Amino acid sequence: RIRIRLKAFDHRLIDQATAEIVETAKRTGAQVRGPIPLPTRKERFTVLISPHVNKDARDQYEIRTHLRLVDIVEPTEKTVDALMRLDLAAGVDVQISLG
Amino acid sequence: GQKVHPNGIRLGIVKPWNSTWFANTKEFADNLDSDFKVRQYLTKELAKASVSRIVIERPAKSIRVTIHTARPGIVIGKKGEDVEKLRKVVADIAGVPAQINIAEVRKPELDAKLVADSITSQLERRVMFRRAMKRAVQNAMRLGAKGIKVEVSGRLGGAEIARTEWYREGRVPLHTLRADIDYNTSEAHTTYGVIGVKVWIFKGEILG
Amino acid sequence: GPEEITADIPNVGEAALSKLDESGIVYIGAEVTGGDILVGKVTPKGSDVKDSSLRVPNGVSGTVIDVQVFTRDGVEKDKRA
Amino acid sequence: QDVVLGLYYMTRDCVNAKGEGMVLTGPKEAERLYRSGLASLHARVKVRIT
Amino acid sequence: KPLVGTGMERAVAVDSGVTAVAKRGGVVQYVDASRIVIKVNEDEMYPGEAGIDIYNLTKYTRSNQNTCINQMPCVSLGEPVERGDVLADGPSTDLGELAL
Amino acid sequence: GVLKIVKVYLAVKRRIQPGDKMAGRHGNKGVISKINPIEDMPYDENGTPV
Amino acid sequence: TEFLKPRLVDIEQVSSTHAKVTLEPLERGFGHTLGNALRRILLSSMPGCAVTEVEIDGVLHEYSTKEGVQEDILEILLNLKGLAVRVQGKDEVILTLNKSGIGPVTAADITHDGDVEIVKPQHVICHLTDENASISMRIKVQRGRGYVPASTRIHSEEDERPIGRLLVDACYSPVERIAYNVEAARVEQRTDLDKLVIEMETNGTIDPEEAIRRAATILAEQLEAFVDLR
Amino acid sequence: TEFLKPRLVDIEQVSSTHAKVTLEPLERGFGHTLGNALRRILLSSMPGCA
Amino acid sequence: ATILAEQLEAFVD
Amino acid sequence: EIKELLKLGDLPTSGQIRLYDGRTGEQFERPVTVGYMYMLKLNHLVDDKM
Repeated sequence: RIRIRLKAFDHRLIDQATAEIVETAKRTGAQVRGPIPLPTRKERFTVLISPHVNKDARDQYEIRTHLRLVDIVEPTEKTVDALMRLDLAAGVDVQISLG
Repeated sequence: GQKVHPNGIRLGIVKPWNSTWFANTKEFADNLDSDFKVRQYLTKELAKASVSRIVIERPAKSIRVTIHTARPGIVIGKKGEDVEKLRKVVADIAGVPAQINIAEVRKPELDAKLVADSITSQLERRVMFRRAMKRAVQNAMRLGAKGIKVEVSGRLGGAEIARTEWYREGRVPLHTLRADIDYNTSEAHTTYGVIGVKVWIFKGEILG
Repeated sequence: GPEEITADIPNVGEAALSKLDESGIVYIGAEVTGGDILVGKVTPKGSDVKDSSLRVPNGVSGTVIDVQVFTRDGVEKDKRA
Repeated sequence: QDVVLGLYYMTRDCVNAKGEGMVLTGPKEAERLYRSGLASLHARVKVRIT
Repeated sequence: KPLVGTGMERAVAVDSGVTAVAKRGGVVQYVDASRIVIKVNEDEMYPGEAGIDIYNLTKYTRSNQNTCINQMPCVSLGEPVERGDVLADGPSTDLGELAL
Repeated sequence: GVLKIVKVYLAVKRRIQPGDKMAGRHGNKGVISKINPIEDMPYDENGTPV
Repeated sequence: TEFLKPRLVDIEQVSSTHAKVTLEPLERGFGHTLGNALRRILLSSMPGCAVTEVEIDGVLHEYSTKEGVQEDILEILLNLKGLAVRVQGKDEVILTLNKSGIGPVTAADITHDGDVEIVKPQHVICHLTDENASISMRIKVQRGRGYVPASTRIHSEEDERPIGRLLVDACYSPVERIAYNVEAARVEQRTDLDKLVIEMETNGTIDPEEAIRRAATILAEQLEAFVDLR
Repeated sequence: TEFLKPRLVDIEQVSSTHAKVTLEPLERGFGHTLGNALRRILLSSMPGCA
Repeated sequence: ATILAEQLEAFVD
Repeated sequence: EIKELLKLGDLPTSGQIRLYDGRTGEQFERPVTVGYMYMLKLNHLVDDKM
């Protein structure tokens, strides 16, 4: 089975990507597993915002890396190849893995 | 240092990001560095061309730049002569295949950054700062800004004691997150010192 | 004095410097129509500047296919010539 | 020019057409018989006109 | 290409110099983006001046009535042409005929 | 004499529109009046519009 | 009220493009009404994808010429305007054509994505003659209906696009020719019924039963203004 | 791909047996579709007794 | 109008 | 020879085909002439005169 790991910072974008991938899968092949949402990584950062000194002065940023696990149960001839030409939107790191 | 940055507070809601890519902890810093480089280069090059926003977007080991500029004609030059030239240098800077797109900025009086730049230029060529500020404000208003504020600071008219002066017109709500507040800044490197120019331009509120 | 080929078109705002380069003149190609600017060509002393800059006639569109220039030995900026 | 040809073809007659010599209760059903496809534009007919 | 012509289209389209009628016959090299390059058969070819004929195509330019005079090659690459044959179709011509 | 000599060559592409003039080879002049849709054209029984 | 209802009984495909379809059974006199109405709707208002913006590298305007090719750039834009594309999921896609070497450039050389299907693998575009020549165009395929031309789409376009993108006119309708015939139906107990034999000729991209279903929905939702309100 | 639905703007009732259903606006070449379809149905298919 | 709509009621979406 | 060439192609000998109307879907009476005329666009264009 083809496991697909979508990773992105924007959630909407990721969602869009996932849908597209599903569409790509579903026309060619059959029995797409589904878009399973894994836990989001909220990598936080604190920094001092003064140039020199003021330690209680701080900004707390974060990067929300979202995960989408799409799986394809039956890899056909037509389906797997379809993704080669079918590149997804920018800012979405995909990671296909058969078996 | 009272105020929060108006762009920065709104990135999740009404404002988008400039650099728009994903990368793991391994390659992220490098990517950032590259972005910094390319942007710097672009600024250096297209100073005379009125450039507002460089938007970098890299999918699949290939960098896509998008230059928002008021006059594409001077950035493009002859059809695909200057752009092409820019591209290879961009690629070199990055170390990947480059692709430059050029967005045409409708209404450069409403783009905040551009306005700021203009003001800075004016300051440099020894105009009355106040008159410049007025012009900036007025023009924006004429163009259909719901509001505009501009602020200039330090060594105004080469005076020994530095001060800040600012002109607002219309409404410029900063606490309201859903307000499209185009904020940007610039610096006039005059004979007496630097003169920092801030400008806020309120396009309107977004409803979603 | 002589007239001048510069983009630094007056009174008219960020609606002059557009289909041209930083040193003046239409930048080639483009979807130009009526009321555009092709060759910034205006003199000072003619707060006493004017707009003789040859523009596009009323009602026509088009694409700049070719620009010829055997101008007064000097047309150049610091270097395109 | 066009309109006199349209009239001269309209108000004319031929010795046999669809609906030769049928009788019609008004000009409204004359146009209704022309449009439905049961008579011809020139087919001689007793009508009742007012 | 007028479907109902008189056959005098050929003579008018050749004799008015809007098409690039071949000077010396032969084959073709067809760089053509810039110029048709015709290799000359040996019988029509001079002993010195080895020689291959390079025809200049006049692309999009102004006529006297603001119309567009433009020549397009109507021969492919590696194709025999004879002396007096046409190579590039001018304005209002279709394979050497006259298409107003 | 002449100093600044800049010639710019535009190229308009004009299509066809209500008001142009077309003509055959026989003297049949015409000002193209209505630019109809494809559907309203008189089609023969094969299906092709005129 | 002794009326009936028709169904699509037999749908024969004479080829991939030219394909007839029956309709059975129609009432007396309804044949020319439904045939002419479905003709007008099926010729005016069908959705089909077409080429809108073409982006060739190392180009200034569409009236230039290029290194290593036969057709000039206006010829390339015309041959691209004739293209027949069939997308499934999205409504706006970007293809890619890259090819070098001596020989013609078919439509089968476009590096397809997954959800785009180019249904004419012998559509010629270019004739590359130099082996050192290359061509890399990036097409943009929207989806609409009717005819929207370059002049009106010169200011209509809102998304501020950069300069260098050649604008091709949009021929969106994938139906080119349609004829209907009202035969005599072969009904085992009725003689006053008829069949409608619609003979479509498509662009290859549209499915005829889907086209007839969409035209029927267009006609029904247009007539709902007569049905509901007065 | 969205179509223009109209509003029925007028029933100018001239007499009890007269009407004029002014109706606007439709897509280009749809007024003839609706009008001809309704006209043929009202002529040769509407049920009733006499 | 409802005669034609019920006539076309078969093959719609 | 025009008639004989129209018999080589499968076209009617008179040069005239029956044509339907795109608006009403119904046949024009008295068959009309369809053919191919070589029509020219003269350089008297309307957006040089307006």
